Amino acid sequence: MQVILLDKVANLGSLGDQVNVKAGYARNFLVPQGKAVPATKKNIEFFEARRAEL
Amino acid sequence: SRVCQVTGKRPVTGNNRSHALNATKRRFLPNLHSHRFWVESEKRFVTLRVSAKGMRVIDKKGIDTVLAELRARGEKY
RNA sequence: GCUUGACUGCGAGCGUGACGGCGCGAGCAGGUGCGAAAGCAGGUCAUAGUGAUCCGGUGGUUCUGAAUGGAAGGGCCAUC
RNA sequence: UGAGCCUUGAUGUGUAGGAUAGGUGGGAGGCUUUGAAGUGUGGACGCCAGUCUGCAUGGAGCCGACCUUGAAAUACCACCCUUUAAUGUUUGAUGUUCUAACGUUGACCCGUAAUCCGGGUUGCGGACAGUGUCUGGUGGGUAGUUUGACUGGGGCGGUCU
RNA sequence: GUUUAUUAAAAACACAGCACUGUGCAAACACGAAAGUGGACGUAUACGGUGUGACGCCUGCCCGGUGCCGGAAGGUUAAUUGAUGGGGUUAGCGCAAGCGAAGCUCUUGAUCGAAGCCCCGGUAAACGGCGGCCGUAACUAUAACGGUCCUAAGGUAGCGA
RNA sequence: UUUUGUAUAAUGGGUCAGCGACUUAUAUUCUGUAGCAAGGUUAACCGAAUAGGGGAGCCGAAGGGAAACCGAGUCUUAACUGGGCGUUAAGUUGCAGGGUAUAGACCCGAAACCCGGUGAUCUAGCCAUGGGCAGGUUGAAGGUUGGGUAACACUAACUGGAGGACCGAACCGACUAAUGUUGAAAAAUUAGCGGAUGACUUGUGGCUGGGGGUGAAAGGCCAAUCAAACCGGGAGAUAGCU
RNA sequence: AGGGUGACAGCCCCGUACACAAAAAUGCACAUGCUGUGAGCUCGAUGAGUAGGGCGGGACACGUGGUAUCCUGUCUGAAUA
RNA sequence: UAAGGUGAUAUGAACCGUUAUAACCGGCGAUUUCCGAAUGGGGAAACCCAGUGUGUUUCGACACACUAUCAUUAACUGAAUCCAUAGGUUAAUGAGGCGAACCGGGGGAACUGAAACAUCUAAGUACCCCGAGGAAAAGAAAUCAACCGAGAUUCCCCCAG
Repeated sequence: MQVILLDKVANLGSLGDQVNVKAGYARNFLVPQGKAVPATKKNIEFFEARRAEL
Repeated sequence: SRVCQVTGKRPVTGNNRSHALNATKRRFLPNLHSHRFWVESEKRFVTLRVSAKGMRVIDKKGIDTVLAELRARGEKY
């Protein structure tokens, strides 16, 4: 779903963009194995500050 | 028991209404599945026998929010 | 030969049925057909040719319209 | 790679006719020296009519009511249609890969002086299997029931308006 | 041997054997909503269902019907997908008769759509079936034989009051 | 009593005494009685408690029409010489009774369905652990030796003791016949008869439960029974039947 | 009121109306103390896998019927005075 | 409160007591064997068998005390796997069972009625199961009303068959 990436994962990733992917690829691979974070409307404002400040 | 641990979905009974509307008793079983959830807070795989609809409830609320509610009503995970 | 009375709304009175119902019926109102006219015609010489009801379909009618204005549905009449 | 979708470019033989004219719009000039017409080939479309275009020769132009056509310019620019091609997004009967769900009545380790169960590691399957919901076929396995009446007893035959 | 305790002890049931079908193990199957157990702590020389009932000679013909196993070009067809068209409501327009946008809603159900059926080929130690009408050998009768009946095919062996 | 019809040899009763069957509640209609009267009457409730208070509401004096609506007229139709239905009669509330409706509904009584419990001390199968099978026969395989053969085969004694083997007690089973039939016994006695080293029999204990069990299969068995056990409950099931 | 006393008792007895009584335990009332709880004003904030919908049912007198509302086994999914 | 009394069938025996220590009635306590939620382990209920701590002019045996399970809280420890968790131990507090109706919730019939019978009715009744109280449940409007308003829930009587 609306998950935001953090890693060099293959061609849907650009070090973090909101994509439209299925929920099966969301959980257990992106929801924690690393490499991403769920977007439960709290991380879309927290990691947005990580984009601007860094 | 076939009970959804999160949303509390328990099986209910109904009728098999055919073309002649003859009533025959049966039951409605939930789409229950045993899914393994990793939490970022406690660093542990949490296994939960939940419904397929209940997995979507976890997706909006968060696994830390769901397991906080199971601690309140005395559920064991 | 000429035509549509196998008319519409009615119907005094009567026959026959336990009942549901069925059958006959002059005449009146409206508008017609035939005849020059008096008149006759609401199917066929008569007696069999039929399916009660529930449920719907079609056409017509603001009759109803669960706040109001419509509408849906229902009823009425015609009909399957 | 098939299909929808969004840009970008090809793309239009009624006929007289400078001539394989898409329609509405802006439009008397844009383009060329940020190096042009017109010849010479390769590839290619195709009603072999002709057009498009890379490379290259080339070394200074091509147009517009121009008179005609029912309707004027490949002078140029716009939203597009017909046809057609290539990238880019979305969605799909078969084949492969990945592991991270899931499966493990495989090994191994621990709770644990435990053939249960639970956790971990690893091998192998794998988004199948299996289950739930919905749905078609099958279904006396099982359950609820019907299977008419007069009648010289009943059944049979026959009858019911 | 077993069986209708308490009217039927058998020609019945069982039986080793035989054949078909199911089944590669987390077996099929069965009890179980499920877990689990049985099968089995067994692995096709095994297990389950069914049929027949030692042994001896053997078990013919027929795949249409009814079942099952397949092969599939097409037809039809469920959930789902919701393409078109119609209706209701009314902003606005028409001095009126009426028409009618968007929105929402009702109704209609093209396409996508697997098994099954239609279709074709097998299977009878599957359920079954192995004839109806005629003609023909001394008198009848019978039919070795020969036609018809388009129903898939018309009693082989042995036996027979 | 039931019948067209019973002394009827159709049914019921040995007798005696006690007990025992058309009720009750709420509605509705009618009759009688009583009150008031174009009005009658309250229910819940209040209460110095059946009063008193409470008129919420019901019924009736107006109906016709599907209805809007109209109205002593209305409806039908374009309109009726008319017609369908009404107007011109006083009802209402108590009480008792005759009926109906719903409840078990005059009483007695089914065979059965369903639910919840209880039973495998009987019987059926199975598991676990023990016990019993007197006696008399038949003499397989194998072992051994001899004859015989080129060598096997074959055969002869001895030895061996195989068997859902035979005869037959205890034990188990119950085929024929009699007695017994208000028995000694809700299936036995007596005399014959079958099995009896097994697919045996039995003690002890456990497991399998009602649409289920078990079943060498009779639709048998499952506490003197089984085409669905027993007990309790729905339940006073229902009964057009006696 | 009633019951008993040798047959039917106002005046025989137990009682009755009435007047009283609790050391100890205990129910219920207020009065009051203590330990926790929390007032009022002002400024905000307004309950999301939820409402709804596809489907399968059930409950509302109301059997899917033109059928609203309520509940949910399944799938999907908002708006923000 | 008392001059009588030692419950009754049911006498007798033996005394007690008569002005406050007979008996009788009431309040508060003590003892309260064994079984039963039964709770130290078990068991065919009213029986058997331990662990630890404590007491002996006889420190054998007996007497005394305590030790069930679950959940919560807290402390101490503790794997695979380093930290961590799973797990283990101890302590504190609470629950267990019975009991006639009534309540709430989860499951849920059939006879019968329809003169048969499947929709339906019987009926969410009978029964089962969980949980709780003296009541429970419900309860302060995303409710009705209809352009006037009313203002939670529950019960009764009407509306009304």
